[PDB]
Amino acid sequence: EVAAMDFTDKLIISRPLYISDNADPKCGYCNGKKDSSHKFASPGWSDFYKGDEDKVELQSSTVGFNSELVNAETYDKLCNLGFRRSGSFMYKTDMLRNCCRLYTIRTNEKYLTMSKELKTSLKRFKKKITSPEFKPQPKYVSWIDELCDYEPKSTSFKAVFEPAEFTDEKYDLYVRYQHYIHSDEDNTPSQFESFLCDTPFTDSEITGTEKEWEQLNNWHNLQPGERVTKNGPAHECYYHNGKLIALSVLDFLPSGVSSVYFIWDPDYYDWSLGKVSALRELALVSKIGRPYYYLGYYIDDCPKMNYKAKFGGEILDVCNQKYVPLSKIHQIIKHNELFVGLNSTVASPDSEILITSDKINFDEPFINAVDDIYGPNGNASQNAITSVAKLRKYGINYSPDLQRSIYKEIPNKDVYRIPNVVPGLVPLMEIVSLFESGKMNELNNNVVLFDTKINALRIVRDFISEKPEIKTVITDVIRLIGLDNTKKAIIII
Ligand SMILES: [Zn+2]
Repeated sequence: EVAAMDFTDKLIISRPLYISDNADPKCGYCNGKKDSSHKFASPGWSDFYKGDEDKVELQSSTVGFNSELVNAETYDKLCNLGFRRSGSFMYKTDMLRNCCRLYTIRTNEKYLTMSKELKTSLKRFKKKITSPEFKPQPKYVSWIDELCDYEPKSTSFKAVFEPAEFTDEKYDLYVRYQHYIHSDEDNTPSQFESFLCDTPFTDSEITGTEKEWEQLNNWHNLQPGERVTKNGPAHECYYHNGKLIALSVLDFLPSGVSSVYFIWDPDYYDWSLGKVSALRELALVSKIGRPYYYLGYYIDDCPKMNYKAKFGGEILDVCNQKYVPLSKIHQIIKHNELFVGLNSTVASPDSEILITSDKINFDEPFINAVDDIYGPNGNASQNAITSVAKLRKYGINYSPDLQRSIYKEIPNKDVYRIPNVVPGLVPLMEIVSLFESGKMNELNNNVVLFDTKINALRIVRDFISEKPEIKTVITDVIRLIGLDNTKKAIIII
């Protein structure tokens, strides 16, 4: 006998897509409009195009895959690889080629600086919901403890955690909010359902139990060292005298909480709910004893996204697979640069950084090595073209990227084709090593396919003998999520 397939431990995904189009209009953050000093990924590319910035057509570019099943531990890993979910679609930008530089940001109460601005938003909230008879304690150790004292005592305000389920009330509020912010989307009931209610998580992570939701809704009273069992998606409903005035869509992960989406009643602009809800969610992360609050993507030059910097924290270096505090690099990403860290005591990189050895230490001095690796005279492309040829010998249908520039120039597409060189994907030279060391044989008896032809699941038994189209899809999944995660995948082909 062999153990039944355990779908509490599987990631079911479609084959990867690489979607690239003109940033005007595809990019909702910049609309393809950038100052020429923000237009490129590095000073080396800025200088390569100095004087002809107007002959590049910026592109908006995403790579990812649809998910039919993911558990919270696996989604946590994907967040910490630089992915985000949009409904059930797991994606990231191509940070080398995209118009805007999107960084994965995370923070917590240790990073947070309670500025006058943030303090004012909490003070207003307290005044909106708190009776004049409330008597505060003479001292609160943290602003979190102050909030956890008065908020549950309000007779007019109540926030409720519940499963992420459609209601007419929620949808009507979303329509009004999306119109107030000038969403250029349909915003039909089905779209709201797929975006913010239906998810690829396990049923236990979606539905939970009555005890789990009651425990979560008691969070204001959690004591030090106490924890909650909840993982997976949730809605937090904000009620003022029985009326829904805001809805927070959140994912509970082993390492903390991710903010999916926040909507509020435009008539409540004077409650500062955008800032208040972020502070409440930071307080929640602290009270449930988890380390990080994830606000999604940070774009230093987009006002709709750089508000996240006010809560502090650290930014993911996808090339090193480590976080660096925002305060240490903010000055060198202010012109939409891509950052690739390298300790100053380390020789100039001869290649893309190996996602295998001696990790970067951001507590030691470091520099941005982006142009050594990915600049117009960097080494990444030379190494990738040589790897493509070796990989073709294993039946991997990759083609070499031979163009001089990573940018689209005025002259004066296969959605299954990923570029040879993408920051944060496994470099092709490392993919070669996996084949040459036999580490790719770890896929045998582990990775599973859903063959749409025969309409059945099939465990892969001899990877190298699979058809090239199949081997190529699997290898692209490895580039995106790594070998260990792919070994727990069911890939739909
Ligand atoms: Zn953009």
